[PDB]
Amino acid sequence: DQRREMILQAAMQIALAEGFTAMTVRRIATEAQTSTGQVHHHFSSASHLKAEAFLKLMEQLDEIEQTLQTTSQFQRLFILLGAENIDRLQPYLRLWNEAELLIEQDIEIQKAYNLAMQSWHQAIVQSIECGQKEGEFKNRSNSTDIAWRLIAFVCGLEGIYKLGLQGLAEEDFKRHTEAIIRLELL
Amino acid sequence: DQRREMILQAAMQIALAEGFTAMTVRRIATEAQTSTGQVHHHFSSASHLKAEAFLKLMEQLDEIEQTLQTTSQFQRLFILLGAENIDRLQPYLRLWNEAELLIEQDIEIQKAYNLAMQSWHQAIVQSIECGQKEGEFKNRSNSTDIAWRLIAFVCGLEGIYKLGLQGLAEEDFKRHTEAIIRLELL
Repeated sequence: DQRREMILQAAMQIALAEGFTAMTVRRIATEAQTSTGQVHHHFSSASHLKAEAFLKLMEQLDEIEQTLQTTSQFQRLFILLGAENIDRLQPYLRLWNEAELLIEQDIEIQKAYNLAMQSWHQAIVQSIECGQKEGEFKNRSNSTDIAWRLIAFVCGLEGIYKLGLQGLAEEDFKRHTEAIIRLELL
Repeated sequence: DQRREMILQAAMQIALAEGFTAMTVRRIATEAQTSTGQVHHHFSSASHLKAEAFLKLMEQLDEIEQTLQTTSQFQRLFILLGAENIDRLQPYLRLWNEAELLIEQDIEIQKAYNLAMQSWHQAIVQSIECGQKEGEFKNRSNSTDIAWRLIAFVCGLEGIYKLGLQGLAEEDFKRHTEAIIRLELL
């Protein structure tokens, strides 16, 4: 019960600091000070454990993001869309990018990555609908459409940065994200 | 001279129909009815040949796209951004997506893919600047910024479709692309 949770917490620590490849059952058992037998008893597979820890860390990232103070949903959206660059979150963002590569070769991470994407979309929907209900955002298009378009934009922009194109500055990410938020909602 | 061009044309045929893995020097020599020795004489490496053929096919896609009749840059942008779904272009688009995966393991395709991305960006810039000069598009932001944002959007939207998320319809691609074009330029 709580002992299962402490195994999960050990796995999350390794995930943040060292990534998925380091999260062997042997490693996690040593870090949790338990037996590999009890790790296997509590988790259906090593990949199940990796996916469970990943989802837990993403909810933790959600919690952390919710402690930064905001007075507008405009500010909230910048944080949710990753345009704020909080050094506290960089290991969580490194893990997210790591998980993105594993969805093609790990069935449990594939499902967990999509669950986190759906949660991200819902957090952005809630922010848009709160901003609209509070009179700050306009009602041009429906909130589900805008949320997917915002996610598509920031994911696509990061993808273009990964290419190493000439004459394209990663530093412009915030400026571009602000422009799209403004066009869609202000 | 022309014989080098005929080898290139044979490589392009295989590329369109069967992809990069089929483009061995042996295969291309057979299809061009030449010797492997003359293929190696004209091209520094098999990967050089693959990249050269890929770039040639992308210019061919540009040419094909320019034969569809338009009366507005709004229409032109939909074609350039892939929102029109022309069945003639589906093998070219399959090759583009194929090349995207090879940039991490083939040095020549890596460079050629970025060259094609820069050409795509310039084609979109030219379309925006023509539409602005013709009075059809507004001048909210500069054309280089808008072009990168448009490319980021459509690449990001296709990336999200690849995930197989629930409650997200690939059929909405045109509708979303139109909305972003309208917000940025109309």
